[PDB]
Amino acid sequence: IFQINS
Amino acid sequence: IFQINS
Amino acid sequence: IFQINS
Amino acid sequence: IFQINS
Amino acid sequence: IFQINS
Amino acid sequence: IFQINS
Amino acid sequence: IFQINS
Amino acid sequence: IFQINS
Amino acid sequence: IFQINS
Amino acid sequence: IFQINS
Repeated sequence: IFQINS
Repeated sequence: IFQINS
Repeated sequence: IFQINS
Repeated sequence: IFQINS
Repeated sequence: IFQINS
Repeated sequence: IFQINS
Repeated sequence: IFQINS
Repeated sequence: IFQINS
Repeated sequence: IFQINS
Repeated sequence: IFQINS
């Protein structure tokens, strides 16, 4: 599980 | 579990 | 579990 | 468990 | 458990 | 510039 | 400039 | 400049 | 400049 | 300048 908000 | 908000 | 807010 | 707010 | 607020 | 290796 | 190796 | 090796 | 090795 | 080795 790998999650990014940018 | 890897989570980033930027 | 690795979590960052930036 | 590794947590950072910056 | 490693926690930082900066 | 946004770069990811996974 | 945002860079991640995972 | 934001850089992470994981 | 924000740098992390983990 | 914010630097962490873990």
